[PDB]
Formats: sequence, C-alpha cells, structure tokens
Amino acid sequence: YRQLRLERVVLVGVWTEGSAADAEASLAELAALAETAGSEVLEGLIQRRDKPDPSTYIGSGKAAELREVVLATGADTVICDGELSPAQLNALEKAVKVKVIDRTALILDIFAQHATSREGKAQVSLAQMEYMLPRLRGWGESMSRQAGGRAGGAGGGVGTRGPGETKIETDRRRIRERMAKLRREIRDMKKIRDTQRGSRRRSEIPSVAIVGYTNAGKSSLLNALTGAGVLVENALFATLEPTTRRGEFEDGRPFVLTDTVGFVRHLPTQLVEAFRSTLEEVVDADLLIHVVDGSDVNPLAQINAVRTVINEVVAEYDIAPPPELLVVNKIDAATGVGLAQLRRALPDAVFVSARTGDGLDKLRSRMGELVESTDATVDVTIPYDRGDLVARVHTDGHVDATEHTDAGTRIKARVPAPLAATLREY
Amino acid sequence: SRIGKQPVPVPSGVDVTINGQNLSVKGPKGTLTLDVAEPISVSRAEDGAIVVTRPDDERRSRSLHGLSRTLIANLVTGVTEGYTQKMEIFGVGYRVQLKGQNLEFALGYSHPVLIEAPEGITFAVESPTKFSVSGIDKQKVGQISAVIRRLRRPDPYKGKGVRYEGEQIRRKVGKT
Amino acid sequence: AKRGRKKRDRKHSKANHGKRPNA
Amino acid sequence: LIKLQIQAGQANPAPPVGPALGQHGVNIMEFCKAYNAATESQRGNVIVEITVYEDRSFTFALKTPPAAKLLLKAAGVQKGSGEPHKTKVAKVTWDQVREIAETKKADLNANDIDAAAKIIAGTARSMGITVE
Amino acid sequence: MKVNPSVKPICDKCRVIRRHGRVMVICSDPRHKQRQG
RNA sequence: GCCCCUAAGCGUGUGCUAAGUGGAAAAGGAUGUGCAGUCGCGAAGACAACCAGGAGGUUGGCUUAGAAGCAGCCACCCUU
Ligand SMILES: Nc1nc2c(ncn2[C@@H]2O[C@H](COP(=O)(O)OP(=O)(O)CP(=O)(O)O)[C@@H](O)[C@H]2O)c(=O)[nH]1
Repeated sequence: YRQLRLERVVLVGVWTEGSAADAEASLAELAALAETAGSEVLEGLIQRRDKPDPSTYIGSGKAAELREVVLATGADTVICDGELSPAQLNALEKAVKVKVIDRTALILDIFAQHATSREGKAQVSLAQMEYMLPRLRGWGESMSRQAGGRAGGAGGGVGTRGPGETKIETDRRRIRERMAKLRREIRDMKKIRDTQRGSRRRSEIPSVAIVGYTNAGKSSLLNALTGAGVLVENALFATLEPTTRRGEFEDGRPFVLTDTVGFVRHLPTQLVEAFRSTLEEVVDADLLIHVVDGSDVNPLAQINAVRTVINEVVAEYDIAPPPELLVVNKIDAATGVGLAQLRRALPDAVFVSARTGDGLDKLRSRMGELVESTDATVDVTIPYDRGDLVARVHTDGHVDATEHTDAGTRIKARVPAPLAATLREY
Repeated sequence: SRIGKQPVPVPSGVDVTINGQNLSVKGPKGTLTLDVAEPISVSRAEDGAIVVTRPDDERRSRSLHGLSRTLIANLVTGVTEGYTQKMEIFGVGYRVQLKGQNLEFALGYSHPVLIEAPEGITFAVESPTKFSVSGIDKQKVGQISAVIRRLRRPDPYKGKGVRYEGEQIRRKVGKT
Repeated sequence: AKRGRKKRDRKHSKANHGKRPNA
Repeated sequence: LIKLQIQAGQANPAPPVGPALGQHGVNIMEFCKAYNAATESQRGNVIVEITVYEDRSFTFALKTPPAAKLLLKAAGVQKGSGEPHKTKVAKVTWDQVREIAETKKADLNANDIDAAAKIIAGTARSMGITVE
Repeated sequence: MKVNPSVKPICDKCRVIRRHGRVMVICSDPRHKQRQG
C-alpha cells in the first residue's frame, strides 16, 4: 500500500516563511506523521532560507551538510517538510543518495496505511495518481529512467508500422484515462445520507458535525456523546471515514452527530476528493464543533489552520458561516496550568476528559440551544377522556411537563411541525 | 395420496360423465369439462363418487394424480355451490359501480376503469366500496379477481386500492 | 479467451485421448 | 373491559386514570363513585379484577401485589430487581403468604390449579428479591 | 428483487424455492425477495 | 465408430438424467436417484386438518411517552 521504512530518524526545519516557532510546529507535525508511519524521533535541526532552491530545494551546501548527518546516522529517514517539485526531488536524491521524505507523499502514504474502506482507499489512490503524474519522466525512480520512452525513430522514412502519438503523451494518456475513470468512479454517498437528508433534516433531526485538528479528540467526543465504539488512537488520521451516530437532548430531536477526518495545516489539496466525505458533512451541517485538548500544542494555531479550509470550502459552497462552537473540553488531567490565558482569549471550559471528568452538561446545553428550534409553545388542551387526544404527542414530539400537572389542565409540548398545526381543538 | 386417494363425493344434483380420459360434469350452477392427464385413470364408483388412481409412484404420477383428483373435487364444488370472492376497495373517493354485466372502478385515475366480465363470471356490488365476483370455474374466478386486484398498484402508505375480503396488505410509514 | 479455451478443451475427446499438439 | 396492575399505593395513578379520568360518558362520574363508595378507608395498593359492565357496578378484590413478594402492600416499597436470582433486599416468610385474599391460584389456560404458594420456587423469584 | 448468484434466506420468514428452473427466496418482507441470476 | 448426412445399431439388459445436461468453465440451492444412519410414530396415533384453551400476583418487575404479553433488559426453574 505504498509504505516506506522509517525506524530511526532526524528532523530538519526548512522555515522558508513564518517564525522559528511555526517552523518547529511544522517539523513536529511531520515527525508525528513519521511516527504514524512508524518511527522514533531522535532530534531536529532548523535552518532559515528564502524561496526554496529551484533545483536542490535545500541547496548544495545544506544538501551536503545533511548528507553528512545522513552518513553518520546510517539510516534512511531524514525528515524535511515542504512540497518538493519533481526537479527538487531529483536534485535532493542525487545529493543524498538515500530516501528523504516530503509532506505530500508522507500524508498520502499514511492515508494508504490507515485506509480501511473501499471509498477511502479509492480516494487515496486517486491522490496517488494526482501526485505521481507530475512525477513522470522526470523524478527519481521515473518511468523514463534512461529505459523508458524508447520508441523513437520508428519511421526513418516510412514503412509498415508506427505507433503514432508522441511517446510521452501516450504514456501520460495511460494515467490520464486511469484517473478519468477513477474520477467517474466518484460514488454518491448522498444516497446513503438521503434517509436523513430530505427527511429528518427537514424533519428536524438537525446536524452537529465535529471538525477539528487531527489528534484533537473528534472520535473520542463522538464516542463519549453517542455511546459508540469508534476508533480512538493517538496516531494521525485515526479516523478515516466521517462516521456518525445518534445523540438526544432534553429537547429530543436526536442530533445526528458526525465525526470527521482531522486537519493539520497546508494539506496536499490533491486529496480534497478524499476529504469530500467530511467537506460535504460540514456543508450540510447546521452546527460545527471544534475540539481542543487541554494541554494541546500552541495557544491557537491549529484553530486558524482548520478555519482556513473551513472558510475556503464554505465560502465557495454557500452563503454560510456554519454555526461553529469552539468548545474547550477534555481539559482535566491536562497536566498544565497555563490555560487561563486561553480561557480569557476565548471563554469556555467544559471538561469531559475522556469520560474521566464527564462535565459535559454545559456542552450538551450549547450543542442544542445554539441552533435547536421547532414549533414550541403549542397548547394542546384535551379532555383526556378520549385517549386519542393524547396520541402521538408524547411519542413523536417531546413534552416538557409544563402546566400538565394533571390531564385536566393546559397541556403543552414542543412537537414537530407536521404533528400539530391546529390540533389543539379546544 | 393422503387425500389423493380419498374419493370425490358427488352431491345429488351433480351429473358426471367419464368419456374415457376426459371428464364432464353438469351441475345446478352450470357445467364444467376437463381432461386429467394421461398417467392417471379416472372413473366412477358404484356409490356415485369419482375415483382417481395412478399406475405407479414416481414423482410425476404421485404429483399429477393428487392434482387431478382434488381438482375434480374443486370442479364439483364449483358446479354445486360455485365460488364467490368478496373484495373491498379502500381510499377516500375510491368507488365501484355495476354497469349491468360490467364492473367500473374509480381508482383515482383520470378515467374510470371498466372491466368487462369474462364469459361465465358474474359481478355483484354490496356497496360502492364492497363487491364480489362469482363463478363456477375456480381458476377463472380467481384469475379475474386477481385482475381486479392488480388494477391499482400497491399503496403501502395509505392502502388506497382494491383488496380481497380479508387481507392484510403490507403497510409502511412515511413521516414526511 | 474463447478461441484458445476451445482449441485446448477439444483435446478432451475420445479420439485424442486427452492430448493434442499445442495443448 | 380494562385490566391493569398498578403499583403505586394511591388511587389516582397517571397512566391509568388519564384515559380513565372521565371515560365512559355513561359512567364518567358514576364509575368514580361506584368504585369509591366503600373500601376508601382501605389502602388502594392494586385496587384489578374489574371485568366489564355497562354500569360499572361490581365487587372489588385486591388479588396480590407482585408474586415476587407480597410486602409491596405491607411495608410499602415500590421497587424490585431485574436480574435472575440477583439479590434479596426484602425479607418475607409465611407471615402473610397463607391466605393472600381470595385470588385465582390457577393458570391462565385451562391448565392446572397450582399457584399462589409457588412463591418459593414457582413464578415469583424471576428477579431474585423474594422470601429470604 | 435481489438478483444474485448466491441467494439465501435473509430471515427465518424467508423461503427458498425453484420456479421455472431458478432458485428464488420469497419472503413476507419484500426486501428479502431474491432470485438466482 | 455404428439414427440420416456417413457403412452395420433408431443393438440387448438394468438403471440415471429434464438441462439439450450430453454439446465449456470457478459457484449458492436442494426437492431426482438410490444411500446409511436418527428424535419421536406405531394402525399403545404419529407431521396434519376440523381443533372449546384469551388475564396465575399476569401492566410480574425493567421501570415510568404507556413501559399492559408486546422498544428493551438476563429471568420466569410451577400444577387434579
Ligand atoms: N490525554 C488526553 N488525550 C486525548 C484527549 N483528547 C484526545 N486525546 C487523544 O487522541 C487520541 C484519539 O484521537 P481522536 O479522538 O481520533 O482525534 P481525531 O480528531 O478523530 C484525529 P483523526 O480523525 O485523524 O482520528 C486518543 O488516543 C487520545 O489519547 C484528551 O482530552 N486528553
């Protein structure tokens, strides 16, 4: 599934824009992705350059400097962030003579490792095609490695043969038609959703979707709220498909909760097809929830990272600033005290702490009171002698006790729109 | 042959005739003639009943013998008492009327749908929403009953259409 | 693969005794 | 008709009375006074052999609280258990299981007539809390 | 009507039969109505 | 090889086959054979029809929108 050997490793921060701290964040992010692929971090260096080197990416001097530590380490895992062009990969491979990592291929092959569903792996294969097609005839282990694209002068003069099209163009047409078929292959999950798309949505089952940064605890929240058994692991991309479950409220209307695939930053943008499963959930969701762990890295950079893609997709899609609730939960046993500054920067602290604290009453409220609504305040007064007059109200809708201390009093309940519109019949 | 070998009782008015392989029967409610298949011998017992026997016990004989033997009994019951299938319509505005020999339904179509009674079948209507078919040939009675029933497609939401007298159609729910 | 499959399976005949040239 | 074993200790339970508060236009209040004419000083633990009438005029008979333990009407608890042979929070013996009113110590079917005293091993210890 | 090479009783109310030389699962629940093809 | 094309044999005996299998294939299913076992069955009434059986504390508790036999939850181990 297009894996790679990591085991030992040493890191380097390219830091071609931003701050040293942000470069360190990116380095640690890619090192965590390396661990996800299976590894063990040793130490990380940093450098400070302007626009990447068009050929060497990291330059001749830094390429040799890193070859030194490469030969010292005697392994092939040296990590360096970024998106490397085919030329840059060629130059770096010629300099190092070993396997160096790039963010795009690392993300892609970790998606391959984590994929378990047919749609997920089809999407990751599409991302593989998208990434590799540029790396054709030019990159390190290329098709035209002095061995491909042979069929040239097949027509000196003319005779009884000849393929026709340009060799490279036909060789690219191979992958082009492959990915054309794969893009045709796009399956409509809307048919799976329709059970709740038109129905329910309109029939009141609102839609709360948990979206956030990877490792943040999206699936953990889903499990805690919905009694589910969804996968929970520290690894990147622990969740592959945006699963969903039920979860009710004091105002009923089971809030179909949905988790997603986390974001980190500067995603490849080629696996937007893979992320469509979660992009569609955000676009069709009426309550977005960000999840932030107690002792999470950085004060707030992951929130900007997720919000960048959120804003991009939602603005391209529709007129929407989908309800976002940046709750701060799972904070107990965070083993940290410098959280008052973040709390004042954004007031919220509702601990569930992987069910250890379980103080999610404030959350269960917000989720809900934000965008819950129905035809509340209906006075279904009824003699209570017919039996039919109590029918369907306490079953479909949800009562709230109200004046209904007995049956011979004012009876009101928050019911669905279809259930009662003039059915009080005094 | 548990009831295959049981004789076919013949009520008084019945008038049976075995012209060899075939079989004709005149009765109060009409006449019916069939032909039991070859690997079977049918005849009349001294006490009026009909006896159907088979030469051997292979699958084909052991099936066809019972088939024909009880089929002749169905025929006798038809000529004597006749078969009547009662059928109720459902739906607000769904009605049936009898245009003499023909039966006209209003099954929510943009036209009233008129079924012409096959030869040997009579239609009755106890109400614009409840009617019945009657005949002597059970096969034909059931077949026309089925045609009337399949007039309108299944409606498992409100159950609008034709149904047999006692029937529990498949009903589902659409909350939207 | 029908052509090759038939050409091969026609070796399973009484006359050929389960063997033919080129399978 | 109507048949229901209500375990409340009171004579105005919400699930039953709601649809029975003023039902049967012929005996909305007639039924109320009919079954509250006497036995009022008594405790309406179960208050339901009421078979059916067009006038609602009959005799009562408190058959028994749950066969698991007949201390529901004696001590006044209103709870039990769910698991088979779970535990026994309630003590009981033959102090009151000798007569237990005039009930039908028989079977639903025309099966047999052995019941009532079957609390020790029969259909009483389904949840566990029974004679100790 | 589920036309599959492999048709089996989905639930206990299903019934396997052969009509016209084909194995069919007929059931009160019409989701379980299957045919071998 | 032997029905005619194409020379005997639309050979003889006993079975199987219902698909043109024969005359192409990896298969789910059993309703064709014979098997060989096996619970109860004996015509000491078996699978079956017509077959009174429908509130035992029978809303049994769980628990409560009712939780009625019946969303669910392991139970109900009992008799002329
Ligand atoms: N100690 C601690 N760990 C947490 C907390 N929240 C999440 N985690 C860690 O995150 C891991 C599960 O990650 P998950 O809930 O899947 O995050 P995610 O947002 O779904 C990222 P992905 O979608 O790629 O799986 C767990 O192993 C857990 O240790 C928290 O509040 N405290």
